[PDB]
Amino acid sequence: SGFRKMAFPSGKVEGCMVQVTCGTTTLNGLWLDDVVYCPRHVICTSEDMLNPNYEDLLIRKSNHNFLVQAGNVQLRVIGHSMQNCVLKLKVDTANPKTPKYKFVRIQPGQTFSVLACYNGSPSGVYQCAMRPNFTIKGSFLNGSCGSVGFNIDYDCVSFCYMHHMELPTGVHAGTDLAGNFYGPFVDRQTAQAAGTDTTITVNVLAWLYAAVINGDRWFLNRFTTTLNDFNLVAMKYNYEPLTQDHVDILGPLSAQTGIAVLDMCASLKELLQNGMNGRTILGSALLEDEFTPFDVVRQCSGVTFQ
Amino acid sequence: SGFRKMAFPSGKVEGCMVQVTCGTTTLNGLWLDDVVYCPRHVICTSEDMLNPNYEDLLIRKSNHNFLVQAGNVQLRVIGHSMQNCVLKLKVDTANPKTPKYKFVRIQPGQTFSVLACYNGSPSGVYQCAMRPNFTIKGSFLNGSCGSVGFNIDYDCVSFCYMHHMELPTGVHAGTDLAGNFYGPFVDRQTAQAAGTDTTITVNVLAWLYAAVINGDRWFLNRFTTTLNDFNLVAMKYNYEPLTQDHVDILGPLSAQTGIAVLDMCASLKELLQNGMNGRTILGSALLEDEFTPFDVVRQCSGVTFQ
Ligand SMILES: *[C@](O)(C(=O)NCC)[C@H](C[C@@H]1CCNC1=O)NC(=O)[C@@H]1[C@@H]2[C@H](CN1C(=O)[C@@H](NC(=O)NC(C)(C)C)C(C)(C)C)C2(C)C
Ligand SMILES: *[C@](O)(C(=O)NCC)[C@H](C[C@@H]1CCNC1=O)NC(=O)[C@@H]1[C@@H]2[C@H](CN1C(=O)[C@@H](NC(=O)NC(C)(C)C)C(C)(C)C)C2(C)C
Repeated sequence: SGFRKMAFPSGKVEGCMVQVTCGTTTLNGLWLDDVVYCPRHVICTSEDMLNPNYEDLLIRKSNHNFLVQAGNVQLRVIGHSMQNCVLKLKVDTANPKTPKYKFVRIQPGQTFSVLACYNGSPSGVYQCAMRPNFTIKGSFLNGSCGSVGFNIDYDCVSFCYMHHMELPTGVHAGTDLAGNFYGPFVDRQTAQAAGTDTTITVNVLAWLYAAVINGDRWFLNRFTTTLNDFNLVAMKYNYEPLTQDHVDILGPLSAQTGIAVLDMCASLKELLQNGMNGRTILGSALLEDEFTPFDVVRQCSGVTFQ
Repeated sequence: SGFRKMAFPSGKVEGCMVQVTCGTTTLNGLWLDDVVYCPRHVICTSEDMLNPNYEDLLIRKSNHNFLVQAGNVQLRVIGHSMQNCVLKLKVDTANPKTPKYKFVRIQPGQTFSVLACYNGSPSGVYQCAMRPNFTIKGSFLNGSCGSVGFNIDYDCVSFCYMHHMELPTGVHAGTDLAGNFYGPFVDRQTAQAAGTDTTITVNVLAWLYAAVINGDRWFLNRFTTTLNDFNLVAMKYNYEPLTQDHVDILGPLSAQTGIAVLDMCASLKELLQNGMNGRTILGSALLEDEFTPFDVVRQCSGVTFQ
């Protein structure tokens, strides 16, 4: 037993991290087969970032302008293209450590592991969720651009995030691995603000089920609620609406614990209305919303990866 | 910016995990050079665990009784010895993925990453602290024995923990990699209880400095305190005593933020006495004590590993 914010084992991704240097800009790239993926603002300078035209900027580049370090081994670029906000550098060497992989654009509420990197070297790994407002509450310092977020599914790495930028509120914005930003953000230094965030209701419910699986039951009650009446209370506390689809996803957890989903909604309702009154759940004095129903099942049942 | 429970990148350890099977018992082992380390209760049975005599038990074993799977490759055992509560299986093949490594017995309050494993396959990675009562609040299901905890220091993996058992309170106990239990625990099914835990005071202070580095300042005050007067309040809230040595360790963080250590102690005092009053620190509504001063500096300055 026990319940922890658990990241996926990061080794499959560690073997793909490289350093990309162009001009005065150094950041991380992702080396898969013979392509290195990295944020396109690596071709910017200290005065380009205000409103750059990356198409002009890139047409003025030569392959030899791109320094890619894979450890103590320099890779030479033999081609380059831009795809949305990512730059793709074709190198003459295929990464022998390339894992089985996919690129996936995730929905808000979904979680993933972030391998924070500086200068192509991994620094740490942690679990994130894509917030409803398409930011992530990460831990990123200058130099971390190009670090990626991912999930692992049996033997397959599903890359879903590459880091680009930090918003004035201390939260983070980035793209999928095809270079499309999550949310309304753009890779230019202009006024941008996250948008009001909300709590991921289906995830909170998943985590309450995790608590029950693990022996916290103090927050349960004998009441039930309708989805409609629950959502009326959720909206008041700035929770995302719970859909019948969410209810269906919570089926397995509801079945394993014997607590009907709408019964758990009644518990969340009372927790929202009364607070926790000095009690904790799974070591938290807040309602935790960065575990998906799948995360809970994986960790409470012990799924692995080869 | 941002502050997350960050684990070390796990790849160096992933390449060392193997499955050890003896009789009806399967668990994880750690393959370094030509030795596989694993908990000695792999030689027990369903009726041995009540009060086994591992010396008799092991003298009755043959090398061929030990099935070690390294992926889809069976390793044959050519020797075995017991060292305290770990079993050491000499195999005929040195692990080519053996990282640079050390075995270290850590002090309570120190943190480490746990690579949770089942059947030799990594499941996830998370950050733990060794509690003052020598338990860890982990996430461990049946089959996770032999999973290891570690730190990484530049290129070197310092192994500090191997998992053995779960206590009735849902917390976990294990050994160093030389097989010595942390705390008073023994690997036999007899009444054992953790002992009263306490909060790791120097770590809470580190985390308050992390909050200041990251822009939370609401909990600061103009007061100061003496170490003596602070410790009088700490003892009342079941906090570990703060030593002058702890104060010295907090020097770098105090210097970077400009907040004297004892000034931060005055802040913690008021937080203990008044609570947080519905406010959060670094996304927590509890005082967090599983970040060391070193953890804070590493994450707020961006140290990597090759
Ligand atoms: C990233 O480019 C990097 O690591 N590069 C190494 C040279 C860097 C990561 C940032 C730095 C601090 N925390 C992070 O996550 N990203 C950027 O520098 C990014 C690049 C410039 C400006 N960038 C920012 O993140 C800036 N933020 C904004 O300007 N945000 C708004 C106002 C536009 C919304 C800051 C101020 C943090 C440098 C571009 C967006 C192209
Ligand atoms: C571990 O042996 C394993 O994974 N083996 C695979 C077959 C297992 C891990 C445990 C299981 C649940 N959570 C965990 O961390 N450890 C043990 O089974 C361990 C072995 C037996 C009994 N063990 C326990 O952990 C038991 N706990 C106790 O008996 N604890 C007290 C009362 C002695 C303090 C439980 C009840 C959890 C099986 C021995 C200690 C040798």
